[PDB]
Amino acid sequence: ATQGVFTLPANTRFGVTAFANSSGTQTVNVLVNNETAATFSGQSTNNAVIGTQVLNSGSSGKVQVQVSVNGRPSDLVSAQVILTNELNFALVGSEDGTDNDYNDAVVVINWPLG
Ligand SMILES: *C(=O)C[C@@H]1O[C@@H](C)[C@@H](O)[C@@H](O)[C@@H]1O
Ligand SMILES: [Ca+2]
Ligand SMILES: [Ca+2]
Ligand SMILES: [Ca+2]
Repeated sequence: ATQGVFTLPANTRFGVTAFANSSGTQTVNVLVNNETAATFSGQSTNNAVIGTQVLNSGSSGKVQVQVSVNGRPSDLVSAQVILTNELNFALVGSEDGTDNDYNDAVVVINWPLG
């Protein structure tokens, strides 16, 4: 199934943060309405924040996270969880190799902000 695609409420500010846990340099692309809105790049094996940003979901609300290592797309796992009908997390994991720990780039999207 498709992973890393989320429908946010339109015209809403949201946070996106990426962590790295891999010897491979992680490239995280955040697409809003099918157009690239942010790009994070970095290497860490100790969960370092490789990028954090505030974005707007625009009129479509469609947010897509893509992860590539060595120009090859990582395998993604994702879900969205809502707490007290109000607090939203869109969660992405990714695997760039064979050990299947799926933490190589971890991406957290959260809203609302402010
Ligand atoms: C490369 O060795 C594979 C890669 O990096 C490792 C340090 C480990 O984090 C593994 O999960 C990742 O796929
Ligand atoms: Ca891995
Ligand atoms: Ca890893
Ligand atoms: Ca608040």
